[PDB]
Amino acid sequence: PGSIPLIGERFPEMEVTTDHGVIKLPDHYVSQGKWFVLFSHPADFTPVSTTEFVSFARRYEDFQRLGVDLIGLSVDSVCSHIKWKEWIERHIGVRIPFPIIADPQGTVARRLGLLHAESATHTVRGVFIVDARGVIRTMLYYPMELGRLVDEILRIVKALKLGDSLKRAVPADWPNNEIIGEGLIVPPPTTEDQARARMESGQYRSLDWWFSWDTPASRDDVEEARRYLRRAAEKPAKLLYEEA
Amino acid sequence: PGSIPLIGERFPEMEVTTDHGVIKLPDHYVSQGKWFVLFSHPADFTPVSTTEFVSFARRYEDFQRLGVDLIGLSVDSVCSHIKWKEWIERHIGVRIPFPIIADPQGTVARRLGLLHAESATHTVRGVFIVDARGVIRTMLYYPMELGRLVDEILRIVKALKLGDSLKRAVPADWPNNEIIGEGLIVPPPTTEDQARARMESGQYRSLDWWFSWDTPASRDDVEEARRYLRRAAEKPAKLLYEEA
Amino acid sequence: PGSIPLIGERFPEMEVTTDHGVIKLPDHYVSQGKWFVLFSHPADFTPVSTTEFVSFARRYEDFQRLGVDLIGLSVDSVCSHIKWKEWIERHIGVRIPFPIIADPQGTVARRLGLLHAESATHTVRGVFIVDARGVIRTMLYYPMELGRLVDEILRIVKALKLGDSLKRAVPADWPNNEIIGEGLIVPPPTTEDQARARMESGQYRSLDWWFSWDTPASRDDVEEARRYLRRAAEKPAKLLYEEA
Amino acid sequence: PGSIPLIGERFPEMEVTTDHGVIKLPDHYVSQGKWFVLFSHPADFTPVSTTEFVSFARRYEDFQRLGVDLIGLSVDSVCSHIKWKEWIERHIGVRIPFPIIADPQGTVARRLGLLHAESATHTVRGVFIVDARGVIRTMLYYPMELGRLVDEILRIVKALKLGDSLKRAVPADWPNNEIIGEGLIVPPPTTEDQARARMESGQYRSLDWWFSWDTPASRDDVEEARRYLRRAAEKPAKLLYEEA
Amino acid sequence: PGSIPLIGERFPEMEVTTDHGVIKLPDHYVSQGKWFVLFSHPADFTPVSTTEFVSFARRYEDFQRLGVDLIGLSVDSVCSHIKWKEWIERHIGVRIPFPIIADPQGTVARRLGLLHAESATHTVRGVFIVDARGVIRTMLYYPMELGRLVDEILRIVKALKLGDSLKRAVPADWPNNEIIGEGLIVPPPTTEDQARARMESGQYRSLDWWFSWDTPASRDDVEEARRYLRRAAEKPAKLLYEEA
Amino acid sequence: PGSIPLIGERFPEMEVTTDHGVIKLPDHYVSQGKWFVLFSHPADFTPVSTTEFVSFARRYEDFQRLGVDLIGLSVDSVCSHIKWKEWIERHIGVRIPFPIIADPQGTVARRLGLLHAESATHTVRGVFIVDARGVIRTMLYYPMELGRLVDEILRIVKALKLGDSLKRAVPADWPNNEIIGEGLIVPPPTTEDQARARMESGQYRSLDWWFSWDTPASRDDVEEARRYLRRAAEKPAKLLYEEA
Amino acid sequence: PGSIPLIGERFPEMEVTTDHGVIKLPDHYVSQGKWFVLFSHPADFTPVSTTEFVSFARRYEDFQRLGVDLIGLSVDSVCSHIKWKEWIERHIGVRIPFPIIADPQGTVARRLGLLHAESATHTVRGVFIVDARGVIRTMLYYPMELGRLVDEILRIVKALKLGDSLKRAVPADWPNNEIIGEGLIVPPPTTEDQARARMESGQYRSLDWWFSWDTPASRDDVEEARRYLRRAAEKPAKLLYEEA
Ligand SMILES: CC(=O)c1ccc2ccccc2c1
Ligand SMILES: CC(=O)c1ccc2ccccc2c1
Ligand SMILES: CC(=O)c1ccc2ccccc2c1
Ligand SMILES: CC(=O)c1ccc2ccccc2c1
Ligand SMILES: CC(=O)c1ccc2ccccc2c1
Ligand SMILES: CC(=O)c1ccc2ccccc2c1
Ligand SMILES: CC(=O)c1ccc2ccccc2c1
Repeated sequence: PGSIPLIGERFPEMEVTTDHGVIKLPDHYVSQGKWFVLFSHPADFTPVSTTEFVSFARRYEDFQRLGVDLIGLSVDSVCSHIKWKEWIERHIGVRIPFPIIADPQGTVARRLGLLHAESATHTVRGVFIVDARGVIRTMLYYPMELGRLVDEILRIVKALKLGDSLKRAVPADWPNNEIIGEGLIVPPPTTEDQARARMESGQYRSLDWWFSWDTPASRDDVEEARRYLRRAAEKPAKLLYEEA
Repeated sequence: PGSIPLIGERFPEMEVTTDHGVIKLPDHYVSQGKWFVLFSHPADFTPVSTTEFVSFARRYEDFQRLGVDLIGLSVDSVCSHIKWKEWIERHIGVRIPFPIIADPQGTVARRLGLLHAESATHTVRGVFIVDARGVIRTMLYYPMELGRLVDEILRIVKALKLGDSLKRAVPADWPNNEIIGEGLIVPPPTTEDQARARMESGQYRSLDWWFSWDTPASRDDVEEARRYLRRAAEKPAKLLYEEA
Repeated sequence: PGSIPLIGERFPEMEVTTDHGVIKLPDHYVSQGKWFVLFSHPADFTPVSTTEFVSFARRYEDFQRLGVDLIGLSVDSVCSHIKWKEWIERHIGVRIPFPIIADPQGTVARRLGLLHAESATHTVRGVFIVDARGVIRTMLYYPMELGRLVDEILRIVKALKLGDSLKRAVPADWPNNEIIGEGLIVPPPTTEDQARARMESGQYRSLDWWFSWDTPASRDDVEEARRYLRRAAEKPAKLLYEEA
Repeated sequence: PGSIPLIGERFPEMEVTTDHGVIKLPDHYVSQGKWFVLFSHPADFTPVSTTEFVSFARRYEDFQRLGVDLIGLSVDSVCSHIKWKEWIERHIGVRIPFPIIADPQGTVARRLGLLHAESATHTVRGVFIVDARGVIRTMLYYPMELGRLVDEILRIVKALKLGDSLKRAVPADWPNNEIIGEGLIVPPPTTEDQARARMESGQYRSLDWWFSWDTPASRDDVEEARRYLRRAAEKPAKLLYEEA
Repeated sequence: PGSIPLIGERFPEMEVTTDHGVIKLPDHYVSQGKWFVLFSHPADFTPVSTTEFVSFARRYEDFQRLGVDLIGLSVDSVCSHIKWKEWIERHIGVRIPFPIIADPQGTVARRLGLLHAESATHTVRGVFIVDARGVIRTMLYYPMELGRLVDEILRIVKALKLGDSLKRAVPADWPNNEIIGEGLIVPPPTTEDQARARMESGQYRSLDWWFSWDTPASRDDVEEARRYLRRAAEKPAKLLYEEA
Repeated sequence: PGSIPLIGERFPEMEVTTDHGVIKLPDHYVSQGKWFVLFSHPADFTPVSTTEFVSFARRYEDFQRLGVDLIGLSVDSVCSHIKWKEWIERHIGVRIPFPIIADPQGTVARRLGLLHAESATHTVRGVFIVDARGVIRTMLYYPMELGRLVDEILRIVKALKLGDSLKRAVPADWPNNEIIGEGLIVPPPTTEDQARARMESGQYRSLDWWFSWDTPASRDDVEEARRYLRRAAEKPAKLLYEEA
Repeated sequence: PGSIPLIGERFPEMEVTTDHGVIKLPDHYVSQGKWFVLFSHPADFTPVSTTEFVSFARRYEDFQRLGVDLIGLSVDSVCSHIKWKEWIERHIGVRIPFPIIADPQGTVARRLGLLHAESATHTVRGVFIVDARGVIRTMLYYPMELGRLVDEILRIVKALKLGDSLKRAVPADWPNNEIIGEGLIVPPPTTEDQARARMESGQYRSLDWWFSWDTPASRDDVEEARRYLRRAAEKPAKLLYEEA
């Protein structure tokens, strides 16, 4: 069994050695007003890991649009990271522009609970989504044998940033929720007086005093988020292996 | 500042009280050859949680077709669970056919690391995907303010089952991987002799001795996986709040 | 076994979440010059608990006359508390006006020793009677299977406030004591000189130097206390189940 | 700062010295197939305590008829116990037929949590109701300044024996509950399947699937319990101090 | 076994509850320049203990002339103490004028090692002779079955007070020592130089350098002490049980 | 500070070295059906200690009549014991016939609590009265400055053996008790049934059910006990310092 | 085993009770510029111990001439010490002029490791040779059965004082060493340079760079030490038992 930092906590204060140099987490991103997604992979020159790095690199523009930086993590050293990045550029034609943490003694990995029973020595496929205040907002642990759906990582940061700016909770499968579609949920009342006040308001569509929603998201916000999902659902036009 | 069970561990032995009665995890499901998705929600009669239960309930037959059972969890008691289910059936027209664990002293929540800094008293939106051997395969921690993408939970269980069956690793964004499309990855060589023998046998398409793949997934398996992501990407024709 | 606060101790300082808001105990009631009865029930949408909530609600005016506020407690959450109150108002015609604490991790339950061996997860039927100084004056532990006699809780607070205001101890079964009727007892001498001064004085009816009494309670005080017990002994005029 | 034994626990094994001899609790009463009420008082030759011993002795036949015995407890020694009983018989005309525990080192007091903050040295007015299996069923803690309502101890024991024999829970204020009067509650369903089958049985009057009741108590058992509360409510015809 | 305070130690600082009120030991006596005898008995309304209280009461003036107060101790409460004193004055015609400590939790009993193996719950017949500086000078432990010789307690305090004021040690059986009669012992030399100087002074009757004595006690001092032993030896003219 | 063994406990098993040889306590005396008085003195060739050794020696026949052996104790060695015994025989004309324990490391002294605050290195004037079963019956602690009353030690053993043989308790100042003279007390009733049975038989003189006595002692028992006290009270015929 | 103070350590600070009064070691002797020989014996009025005391007493002037005081030690008390000195003066005709420590709880014994397996209760024949700075210079432990050679104790202090004043080491059997006779050894070089600088000087007789000596002791110094050994070797002309 293992130990983790938690949703709602500040990302633990640490210096990390990356292939772009030493950076301090979370302060390096906080000071820039930037969210970051820190993710891990078992080892360099591994095939599922390579496909994830290519997926992330291809979506890099979508992340920069949301004010989100990316940072990778494996127990491999900076030299392996750089040779691996060179290999991907040369054989796949995709430059990886974001840093990768070298975690040789698994100092960062043990702090983030990235070592699971599947490997004593290599991190699983962890994801920490950290907001511009350096707070952990979402944590995912995918295994060695299964690649992530990177479009879901985009949907999560887009939905979270929306939730924060409009003061709303996001329904299941947004923006295609099967009850309220692209509707966003008003935080429910926490007192009986508040409940009564809302159900006399008439200000929101309601199924009950605890279930109110409106549609305050721009058409652009809704279609941006839906575009992530359509990309994930779409059979690719040209497979990159053909031209490699 | 919390501790979780880990991918590759057995789901911890525990007797739990559900609105369907008392069961032993993971035995109850192992003895049936079933996988199970244990997920949690903060409290009954909450709006994001309600949208997630309807979402799971609409996908119930998809889960059942894969041999996956569902079981929810909150700190609310069985009588609340049943009253909440009655409300959903009555007001939304959707029956919740799967059990919900009652965890009032947070005994299960603490074992599974479901209590994060966002609330000392209520569980975040955890997901534990457990195979028919009772082994944790994947763990997701979504926060109070953000509903899950239930189609990604279907893609995860479908891809892991395919990977176990076909002895393959699954590329990022499968079945729409940008490098190899619906291709599955051969576990890479672990020795130099194996590396040489792989590259000499010419038995698979390859970018290097560590990156080989084939297309062994049935057309039905691929299309079922694409169907989950197409549903995720499409706005439903009619929203359930309209006939509510 | 387990642990409890004790008669004569200050109610433990604690912030609690109720369906009326967050309040500090006992400060919230001290600061209003009010006694409070804190009571617990196992779970929302339980029948004995429902009968007790209705009994307390019917007696709300009687507690208000004594400057006593009511606060309930169960491990269920506030949304369950509010839905349960709405069910009682709709189906029995009785509005519950007093707050209910939500104690999902049993934090308040353990502090007040409300978790007995009958249930690891749900509180028994505890009663804490607390005066306007925040001092615990009386504690009752009724089990899952037995509802409380709420008229005895009225008699307890009425007789305690009478004792406080007249400097008197209250005999068994007051105001219908089989020795002295509605009489109240003078605190006995604690020294041989006090015992002699008392037997020389002739100020009180006495059976001995340690058993003196008088009748300093108003007929209003006596008859109000007797009314509580006559209501407990009275077959009700119309059963609330009929009116539904 | 105190530690109590708990409802549902076996009364703790102990040898006690009484003014009737040495006995083992709860074995002495279990062996006779008896329930017992253990109750405490601060000291011999105290006036509220005397009024309570007289109340219990007056009700002794009522306890005996229920298969219930009484045992007292203070920190005073056996010779003081016998002198006090003699004083009560001589001066009030009432024989105390049941034993009193002598607990001079507070060993029994500390085991049962009978030392509260009102007195470091002297027991409050504790009540332990123990069944014929030796299991604690109810616990009451009255203070120094307030006598018990002994008719409520009779109602507690009668209602418990009825609930145990009829497999029913007992409503608030039974047998005068304002919702169902002298009706007794069917323990609610613990599963959705039990809840459907119960609603579909039409076997019982119901307000909901979790609130069902019938009237299986004999007229005699109901009238026995109403008798206790009528005695509590009525001013005695003559007071024992008058003929003293 | 068990522990005790020791000769030469200060009587331990403690607040005690007596039938005359609350007092601090040893300060209450120290502040008056009075010695005290603290003594204990197992329980009120015991026959040997009654004989000893009557013996002490008969000797009260004799103690008073030495500037020695008396204070008793049992584990019974002050109300038992006062009832017992009343019984002695009524039935034996003797008033007990000195306080008795009430020690119901054995707090004082455990501090002074008065709980011996004869009873786990009741003090043996302890005696603590404490001077006006609050220092324990002598300790006696009589058992349950054997009354004290109170005249020996007077001889101890008289002999100690003479030893103190005349700077002398007191021989065996003083004032009727078989070797030197009413003589008192010069404390022996502690050096060879002191030993030679004592023997070269011829100031004292001596049997050796270590055994010197004189007769510095007044005739009044010696006769007071002979009177205590005379009274112990002579049968009383009139037994008190005659006119019961 | 300070620990001791206790009345009612077996004298602690120990081998001691005496000026008569090595002996096991208490087995050496138990084996012969003898009681023993163990007493201590600070040091050999001390004046008060010398007077007490002569007092005990003069009373040796009186101890032997009762079946009681004497054994002394100090921290001085065997050779010093024998040289001190010789000095007493030579200078006072009195043989000391009983053994003295040598306790140079304070092994026996620490076990019996004979090291009080008056001296860290020398034993106070302890007295342990041990019966033929090896049970400690009475313990006295006299200080450095005050010699014992040896006649009181005879009266204690006599009165104890009499209590044991006649199944009686011994009143204060026996056999010159101011209430009942040479009467011995019947151990009081411990139950109400025994108290009633006693007060009915009229078998004894009674002041109450707890205070019964008779006069079962032989005139020899009474007069031998009084003779010890008359000896304590009598001015000696000729002082032993005279013939020296 | 056991535990000692060591050569080169300061003698442990302690206040000891002697037959000359209380003194502080080593301060009492350091403050006078005097060495001291502390020596132990098992018990007073033992024959080997007596012979050793007479041997020291005969050599008292030889010790004084060196500025060496003597002090004995047994577990016996000061009164025994003084009586034993009286016996020696009267029966042997020898005065013991030096103090003896009284150590009845073995406090000093345990500190100086004087309690060996030969006796748990009495010291062996310890010798502590302490210089005028309070430093332990030599330690001898003779057993119960073997008296010391007191002339070797004189030889040790004389040779140490010569070594100290002349900056020399003392050869085996000095002043009759078989290699260098009354020669004293120059402390050897501790470095290569010093070794060379020694052999380059003709300053001293040498067998090697590490074995240099001269004859710096005065004839009187040598003759003093020879006289101690000549006394050791010679049978005394008159044995003290004869004129005793
Ligand atoms: C090439 C490389 O990754 C690397 C990184 C850190 C090192 C630290 C110490 C020594 C060699 C290293 C090589
Ligand atoms: C109705 C309900 O949720 C429930 C669940 C568990 C319980 C355990 C003990 C007592 C009452 C309970 C009620
Ligand atoms: C609706 C409800 O009972 C409730 C109360 C408190 C909560 C705190 C955090 C998250 C959800 C909550 C739901
Ligand atoms: C009758 C009474 O109070 C009593 C009971 C037991 C005892 C045991 C030992 C000594 C005295 C006792 C007195
Ligand atoms: C008079 C008496 O024994 C007494 C002493 C202390 C008490 C403390 C609390 C309650 C009653 C008490 C009675
Ligand atoms: C003479 C004396 O007191 C004595 C007694 C016993 C001993 C045992 C061991 C060593 C010395 C002893 C001296
Ligand atoms: C006479 C003697 O050696 C001696 C030594 C020390 C003492 C300490 C306390 C009491 C008496 C003592 C006698």
